Amino acid sequence: KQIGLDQIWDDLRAGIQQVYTRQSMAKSRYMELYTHVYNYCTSVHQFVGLELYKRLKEFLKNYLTNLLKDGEDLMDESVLKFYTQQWEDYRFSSKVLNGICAYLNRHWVRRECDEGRKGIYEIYSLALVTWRDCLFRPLNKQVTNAVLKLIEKERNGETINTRLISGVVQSYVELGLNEDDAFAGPTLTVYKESFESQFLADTERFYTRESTEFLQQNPVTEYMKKAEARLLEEQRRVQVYLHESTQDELARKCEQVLIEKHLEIFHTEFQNLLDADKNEDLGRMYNLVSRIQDGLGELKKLLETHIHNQGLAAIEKCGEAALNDPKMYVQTVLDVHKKYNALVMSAFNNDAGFVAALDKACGRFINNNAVTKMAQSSSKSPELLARYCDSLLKKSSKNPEEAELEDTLNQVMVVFKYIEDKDVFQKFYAKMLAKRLVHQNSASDDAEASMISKLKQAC
Amino acid sequence: DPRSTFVLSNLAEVVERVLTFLPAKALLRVACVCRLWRECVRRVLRTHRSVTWISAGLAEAGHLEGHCLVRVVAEELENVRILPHTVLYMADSETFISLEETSMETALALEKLFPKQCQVLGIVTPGIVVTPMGSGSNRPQEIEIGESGFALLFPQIEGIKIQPFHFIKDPKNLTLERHQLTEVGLLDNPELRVVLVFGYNCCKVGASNYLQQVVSTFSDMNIILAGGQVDNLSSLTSEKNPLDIDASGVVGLSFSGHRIQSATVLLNEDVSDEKTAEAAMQRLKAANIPEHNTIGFMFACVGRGFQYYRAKGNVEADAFRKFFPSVPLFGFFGNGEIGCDRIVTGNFILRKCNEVKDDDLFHSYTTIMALIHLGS
Amino acid sequence: PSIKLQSSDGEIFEVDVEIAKQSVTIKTMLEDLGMDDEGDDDPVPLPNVNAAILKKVIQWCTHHKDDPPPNKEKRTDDIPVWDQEFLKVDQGTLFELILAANYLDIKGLLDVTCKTVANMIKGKTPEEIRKTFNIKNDFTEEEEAQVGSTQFCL
Amino acid sequence: SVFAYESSVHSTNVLLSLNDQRKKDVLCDVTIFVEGQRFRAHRSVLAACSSYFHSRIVGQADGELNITLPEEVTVKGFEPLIQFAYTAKLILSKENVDEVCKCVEFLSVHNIEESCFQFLK
Amino acid sequence: SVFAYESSVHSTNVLLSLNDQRKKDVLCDVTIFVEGQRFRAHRSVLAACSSYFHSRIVGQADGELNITLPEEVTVKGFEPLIQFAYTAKLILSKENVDEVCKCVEFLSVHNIEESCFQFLKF
Repeated sequence: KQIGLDQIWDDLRAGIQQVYTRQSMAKSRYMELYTHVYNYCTSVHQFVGLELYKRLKEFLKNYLTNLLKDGEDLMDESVLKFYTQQWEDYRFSSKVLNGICAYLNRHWVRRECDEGRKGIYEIYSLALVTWRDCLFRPLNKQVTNAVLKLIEKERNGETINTRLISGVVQSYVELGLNEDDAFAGPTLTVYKESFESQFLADTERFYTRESTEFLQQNPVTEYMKKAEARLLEEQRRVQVYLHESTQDELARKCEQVLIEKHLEIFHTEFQNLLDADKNEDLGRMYNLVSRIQDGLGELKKLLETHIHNQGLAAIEKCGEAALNDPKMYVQTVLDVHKKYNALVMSAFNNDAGFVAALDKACGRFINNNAVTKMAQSSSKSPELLARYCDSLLKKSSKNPEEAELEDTLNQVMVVFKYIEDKDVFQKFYAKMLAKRLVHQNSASDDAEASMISKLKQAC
Repeated sequence: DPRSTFVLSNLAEVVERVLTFLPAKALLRVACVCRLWRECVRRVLRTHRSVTWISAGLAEAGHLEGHCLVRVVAEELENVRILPHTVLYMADSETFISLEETSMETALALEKLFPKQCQVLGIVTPGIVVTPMGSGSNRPQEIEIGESGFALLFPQIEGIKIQPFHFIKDPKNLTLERHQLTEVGLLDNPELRVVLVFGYNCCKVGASNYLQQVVSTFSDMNIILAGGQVDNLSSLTSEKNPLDIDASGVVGLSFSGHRIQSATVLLNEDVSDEKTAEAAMQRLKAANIPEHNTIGFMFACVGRGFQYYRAKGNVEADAFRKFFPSVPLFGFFGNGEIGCDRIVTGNFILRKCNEVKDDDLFHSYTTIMALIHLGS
Repeated sequence: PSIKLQSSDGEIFEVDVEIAKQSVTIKTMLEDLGMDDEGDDDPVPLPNVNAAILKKVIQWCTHHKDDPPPNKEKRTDDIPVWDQEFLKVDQGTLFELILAANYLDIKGLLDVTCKTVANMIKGKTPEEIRKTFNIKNDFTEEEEAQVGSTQFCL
Repeated sequence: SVFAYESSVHSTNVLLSLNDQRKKDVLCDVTIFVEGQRFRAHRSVLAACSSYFHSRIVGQADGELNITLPEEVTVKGFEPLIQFAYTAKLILSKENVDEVCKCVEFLSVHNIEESCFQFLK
Repeated sequence: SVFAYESSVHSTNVLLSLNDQRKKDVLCDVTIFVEGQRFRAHRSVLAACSSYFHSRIVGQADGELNITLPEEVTVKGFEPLIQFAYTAKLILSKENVDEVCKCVEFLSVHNIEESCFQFLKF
């Protein structure tokens, strides 16, 4: 014997109630609160059944009910300074209670469980199962509706005082259901139903109360720049409001609330933002719609159907001399495929699909374009090109630069791919080529030999 | 006079972390020390969820009267740690003959050492392929003609129930009405997941077709078949029949539980070298069968081995542990093959549509593997 | 690192903190509570172990301070050379180490001492074991008679 | 050379996720007006669990729906029924058996046996 | 006195009734296009069976939504998949494996594992 069973619950409840209300528990008495609980659990007179577990459930439910009395009459900014201060005074406090009753946490709780019954937990995990007597009581309606009031200070309110909110969110994650199962992934089950579900519904409203209030008083060119800030700001309102598992799901429901449901006046503004030489707005604009799918391919036809309404304007301003002036019909189209090449290079991040816009759309103003129509021949377009390359690759006053001899031909190679009908080029090139070779009217024989080498690369 | 008249007789937690550091046989000796020790013995004999295997290698060909396997099982059972409940042992077909057959002497010898309550199935094959004692990292050794054998000790595992079955042949009778499939549990069992059908003395006509008929009764379910044809039987614990050596039949284990995962790969005539064999066992790895608490099986044909793959041996065994890092391996060489391609787990079943009748089971000149995850 | 412990009879011994952290009970109190301005070198009065035993425990902790804790192997008889040299002591004190190992929760010390008890248990018959530990002799002979009757075997 | 893939957990998970959908506004397209309070469900599960709903749900055009059970059913005997329909578990007590049994024999819900017969007491 | 009933046949029969309702267009409220071969299904079933028909199915009205899938998925991989989405049985064949596996990641249909497919001989 040497222990007893009722002498213990007259001095144990003098430090078990003094470890709570933390008051510098000396190590000199900690081992006295162990020697009791240890002796209580090693005797036969027989661990006095399970009473100590029950008596340790009443005291916790008395420090958690006599304490609810102060706090459940409090409005915002006060229940948020009560469930962040007296949570660190129960997480810390009931962790000394996890090693004062160590001998009741190792043998009986692992032998009283894994046998014949339930409702047996480690005393620490018992504390945060009876902590759902102050949570399924205010808080779940009184901080969740209060944290949102604080988190809804994105507008102007600085000094959010993150510390209070960080305590709340980490509390819900920590309160993850350890009831039953075993002491095994994550515990984000009491987080979804109390600070994720009722945080997203209240983050749609704050944004669809500024989205269609800013595109009614300001142009679209500022929604294209607020979006980037807010979509980035709601990626830094994580990592201080946390446990993650919300970055990939808050961002999406901040992305169809800003630009996926306003994709009606973006295409309309796209046209306006395309006649102008504006080149930085499209980059931000492309970035916004880069995140959204199903619509990256809609603002892809408009650009494809803008160079074509731009290509038959420059060769239209070429005039009438274009028929009997070979360089003009080549330089003009080349200018069109210089400026809008940079657009599909700098602005839209050299997208492979967007290159297709700078592609065949360019083909459809080189095959059946003007000038060719006027002197009706689809075959005419190669001929003007054919004369151009020969025009420069001829014996003349003087071949001025060896570099210009490559780059112009290299530039010629670019527009070659789009003509869609090679045959005429081989004819007209060869005919006057024969005149060239017979009379030796060419300089730097390698350059032309380089041209068929480029032709060897081509068809 | 010392303190532990109190301590060693009242303190429960100290009598528990003592009887764990004892051989299994001693654990049932101290079970009658006093009344508290009994409870401690039962608790310790319940945290036993590991299968233990005993084998007899070729390096113990002692030139003395006695079976090699019986000698090892005599010495090793003293140091065994778990209490065996069901046991499956195989040995080569020269260690059960003393005059022309003798068979009882070798058989009952092993049938005596094992506990009376334990269930023993005795099967003899022409060839034993076995992993030696120790850990799960031992390199498997493939033994053709030569005295070798292994014994598998299955302890009491919660939620998993294993029951042997035996259908003797007949001179003239019915086939199987219904009840023998319910007596042992091959039918009407919602949790049958692995079966290990074996067959013996199938040489005679009708008996060769007996294995054809008996399997179809309990086939077509979401179970894994495995095994083949062997020589003869040695010992079965049914307590109602003196075993007849001349009669043929079908015997095997019938695994049943809620967490018994399985896997099976056929090795057809399309594998003839190291790279092809490793490709086949890579498919087994893709089944995501867990590593721990699994035992592997390999049933092959006597025409495969040294002769079939050019001048090499231990080739299937080496490839098994090439991709599976610590699983053991046990299997026999026989004159028949049973199996298909199929994975059954807690969720998914990957049967072969095999729409003809049942022509996806009885192969010849091939090898079958298995990954029976006994436990969880 | 310096921590002073006090035995039950009133003796004080100074030990290293890390060597004391070998015991789980000492380190748990010293890590979840000791994160404050400590009482000035205040002794920790373990009131269940006398002066003599605390030396034996601390002697074991002094040698076994470089052991990486890993873990689940088949039970064996390794019992390193030092322990049985330490453990050749009369019957009573070995039992007192069991309480000291169990009270402070020293898995290594509890692991070793229980081995020798099992070894002393091994190689004996059930009945004879009483003449070396003096256990009681009870419960309906019958139960025994129909209890210790479900085994041997193997 | 044709292989199958037969699962054994898809049915339970799809039923549980449909029940979660049932308890959360979206994708629910029918309301059961019973005795004054509101119950909201799907027009696909209820046409599969029984025949009374099946005979009244088909043919009629899509849109807002009241399929009010007029007076005969109770609410104490109604709440467990849709729970069984969407989750396949029942909640029976000694003060619940009679109304639930009255509801099953009326609505003719399938996959429920009369085994709720002598379990009481 | 909570006995609680548990039926092991209440889920399979419900999913078979959903299939039967699908076949003869009995309250099908969603139409989906793959290339062009019109398919019919239930909004609720696909709202939970997959995890792409849970982001392109919510936030709409009761008016029937006609969602379309790009050419990256085809009809050779969907018909096996949508039949498994209703009967929990997915037939595989020689030409099926590649496309039926390629369909999964674009839909992330639940309770199907795309690592077991790399086991078939075929």
